[PDB]
Amino acid sequence: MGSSHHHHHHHHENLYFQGSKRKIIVACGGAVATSTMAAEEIKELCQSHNIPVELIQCRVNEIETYMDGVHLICTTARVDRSFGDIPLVHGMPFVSGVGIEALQNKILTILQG
Repeated sequence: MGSSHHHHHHHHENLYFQGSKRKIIVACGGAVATSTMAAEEIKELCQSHNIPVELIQCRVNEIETYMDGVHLICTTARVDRSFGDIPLVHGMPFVSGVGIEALQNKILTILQG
């Protein structure tokens, strides 16, 4: 009927959306409200302006290993950011839970260019 083709059962395939555009990493630890705050915050923001991206989380020593296709890195003061051009940043004020509002504006300003 066409030399093996067209599946009636089901085309259970796996899409590769591990790119989109940019990929960021978050390094802190486990879950102490701080992590859930950033993830949710960065997610809501990324979607607020419809910015397709993939947010990944990692420990203090994982971003380097998973640094295959990361466009931005977020470490809580640990890395040196002096190797190559790893676009990482420290959310010191973001963790404060008070300086996020003001900082957020700054992040978006540069994020848009």
